Amino acid sequence: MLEQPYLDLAKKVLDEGHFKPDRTHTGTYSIFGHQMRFDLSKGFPLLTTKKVPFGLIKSELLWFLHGDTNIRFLLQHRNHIWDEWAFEKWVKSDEYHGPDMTDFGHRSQKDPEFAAVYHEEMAKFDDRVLHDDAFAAKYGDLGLVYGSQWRAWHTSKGDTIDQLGDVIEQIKTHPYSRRLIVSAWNPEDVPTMALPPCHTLYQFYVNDGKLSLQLYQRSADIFLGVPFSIASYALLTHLVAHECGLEVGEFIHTFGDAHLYVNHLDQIKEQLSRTPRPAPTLQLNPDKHDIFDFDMKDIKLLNYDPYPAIKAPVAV
Amino acid sequence: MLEQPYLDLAKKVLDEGHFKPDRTHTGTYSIFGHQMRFDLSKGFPLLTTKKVPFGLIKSELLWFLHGDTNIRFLLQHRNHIWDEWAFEKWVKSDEYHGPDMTDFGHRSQKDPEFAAVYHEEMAKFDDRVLHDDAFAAKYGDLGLVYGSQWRAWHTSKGDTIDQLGDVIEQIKTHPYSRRLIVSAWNPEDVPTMALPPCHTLYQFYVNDGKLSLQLYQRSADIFLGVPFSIASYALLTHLVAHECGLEVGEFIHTFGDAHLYVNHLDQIKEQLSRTPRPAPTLQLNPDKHDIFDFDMKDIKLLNYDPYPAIKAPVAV
Ligand SMILES: O=c1ccn([C@H]2C[C@H](O)[C@@H](COP(=O)(O)O)O2)c(=O)[nH]1
Ligand SMILES: O=c1ccn([C@H]2C[C@H](O)[C@@H](COP(=O)(O)O)O2)c(=O)[nH]1
Repeated sequence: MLEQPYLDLAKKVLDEGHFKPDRTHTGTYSIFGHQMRFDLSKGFPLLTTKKVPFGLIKSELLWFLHGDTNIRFLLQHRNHIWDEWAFEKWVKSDEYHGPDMTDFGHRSQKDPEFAAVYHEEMAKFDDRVLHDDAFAAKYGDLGLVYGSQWRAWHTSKGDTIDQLGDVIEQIKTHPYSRRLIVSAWNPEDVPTMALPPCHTLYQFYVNDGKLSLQLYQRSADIFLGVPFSIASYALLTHLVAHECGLEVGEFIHTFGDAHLYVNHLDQIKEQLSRTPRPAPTLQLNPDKHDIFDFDMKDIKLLNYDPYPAIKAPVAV
Repeated sequence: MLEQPYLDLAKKVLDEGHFKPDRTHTGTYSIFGHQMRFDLSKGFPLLTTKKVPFGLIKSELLWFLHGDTNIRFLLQHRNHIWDEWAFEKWVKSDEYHGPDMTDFGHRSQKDPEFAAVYHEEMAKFDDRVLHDDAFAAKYGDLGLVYGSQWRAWHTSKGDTIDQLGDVIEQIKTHPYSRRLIVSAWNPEDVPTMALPPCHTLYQFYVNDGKLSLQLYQRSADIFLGVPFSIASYALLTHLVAHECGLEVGEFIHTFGDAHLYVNHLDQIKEQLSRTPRPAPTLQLNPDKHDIFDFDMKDIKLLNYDPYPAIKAPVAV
């Protein structure tokens, strides 16, 4: 099936992967260097062997495309995928006067019911961000996230470079260009970032009226990470094409350190016992073409019949 | 043999590649997305099926490692691989008072004996660079080349970031880091560069006391380009390891647009008729360890028994 390269990736680290310790203190069976490709004309690569929230993917992509870096847009669409980054900063600020959330990450997955007071404090933060502009502007804005890196690269002379926007015009004006690249790896920021980009960079390729895309992911969480990455960049590929009047080609995914967290073995093992189903169909708004002005309503996922979802203990 | 992934890469674009037009106006049979790996414990990947100048590779690597961006170092070692970039600029300057070298690139491979006056003018330039400091400093310095990008990344606040130097300390202090990256793709320079980096970025990986490296090459000339790239980055991998006290692992090579120029078909076809030989052995100076202070004398290539060299018409 369309999503077999995924399953195979997992099986290869399960069988061939080596134990290697990491940043976050769980263990991982990790390999280094791996490539897999999805021909996007056969269907959209949203895993069927496990239910994956397209809405979270869609809303996260649209946020990116807007050069938006404020968590408020996400919360508006019920996407809480990025909260903890803003929360981390909230806690470390003069204004925070509440139940000390030190290392809350570990201290929630752990036995103490820190998570009880955690979630209510988070609910407060989220509401503040959603309703108080001054607050939203203060802690709701992350700054150095993809949308910033894609649509507002800060140069030395102080200006802003719209990498993505430029790259698209280049594809229209020079389809056969071996320089269609968008990078997220700024060497002058990585050393002070909490999470340097996982999706380091991507490259477009046009040939035969087909638009392909290759994504280089320096680090990957096979079970929790990779499923999203695939649908996100396959969706990007579809959108950019919809604009450049091109047809959709393949989505090549290259990996640096592809790893499986030791606390995800049973989970991944269970998923591998499933038999893939016919992939879903993506349907974009024909009349609308400016992908930078798209909204949830313009992207329709069709025929998605996934197996139920596998719950998994997140690391940290 | 050790270098079989190379030959196979070529055969795949020969058989599976599609015709696609490019920047330089020759044609190319090109594919998009491809990965190959060389286990550096089996030998050094300097092609045997064709004679490849290790000296040019070695001297080019040492120049890089010095953060050197002046062609003078190269000319000193008889490496003329980068001349035409400095020449291009010489010609476009107020001071140049000589036989107009317009589009000399095309106009040399072509029928006119422009190349006659070209090579003597180049010989003059090269001598000026080699002997006159003011001149060397004016046109002999390229500025935005690898060594600059690796050892002197210019930030917004005006300073200089020693990416490579930092990355090495990181490997010593954090071997299991999924962030060991050195990038050459600055978004604020690419739009005005004559040749944006082909070797966009690379990533290190440590595990089991083995140091691996993955290189992402956005564009590749299978016949003329790739052979060098392999030996250059395999040598880099060996040097960095020699320093970090680590053992050498693999060299993974990932490609964006891997292409074969249409005027190289017979040449590549001939090379494929050859049977690989036992690869050579790299021998570094044990006593010397600071790779940034290495010189030609510290890198010994052993047992290199290559087939004669295949001459090939360079494109442009
Ligand atoms: O879309 C995403 C976001 C995060 N991660 C994972 C990758 C690593 O498991 C961890 C980041 O760790 P570092 O490699 O940066 O240390 O989060 C993913 O796999 N995919
Ligand atoms: O080490 C090198 C240097 C240059 N090139 C080639 C790649 C392309 O054939 C051309 C640069 O073309 P663009 O893709 O940038 O347009 O030179 C290589 O393959 N390897």
